[PDB]
Amino acid sequence: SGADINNYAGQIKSAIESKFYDASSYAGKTCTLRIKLAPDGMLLDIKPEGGDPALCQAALAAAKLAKIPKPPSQAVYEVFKNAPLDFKPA
Amino acid sequence: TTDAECLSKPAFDGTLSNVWKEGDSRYANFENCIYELSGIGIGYDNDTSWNGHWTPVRAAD
Repeated sequence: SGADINNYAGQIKSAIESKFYDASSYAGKTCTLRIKLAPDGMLLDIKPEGGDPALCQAALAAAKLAKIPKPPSQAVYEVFKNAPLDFKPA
Repeated sequence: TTDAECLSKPAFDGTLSNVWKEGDSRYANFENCIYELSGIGIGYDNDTSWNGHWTPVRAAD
């Protein structure tokens, strides 16, 4: 389901976005993370895979706090089980 | 289809595929143009598909 995948991604992004503070304070910085998702949308684990130490810390906090909903289905879950996240504020 | 034409196209939120990485940044082909990812982006399909904010930066190639 292509739209389900996109809409769920947008909900992950939306969820993290709202726990992500002073975004433009990091304009120019980059951080990339990897998550491990539970089937109910809880974060099992998150590891920073490079970038600006300060942005990365904020990103880590955002994600840990984010309230990611349950995937629309197991199919969509599988797609994002190990999703990489990019934080590149503008 | 020129750089100037691409820049004039609207940014959007959504998924592009066959995304590639130059330096710290990610790019993808769309509408004969190249778009760049900003914001918080979510990856999948082995990091070749990315959801987020895409902005046209230049023409293909």
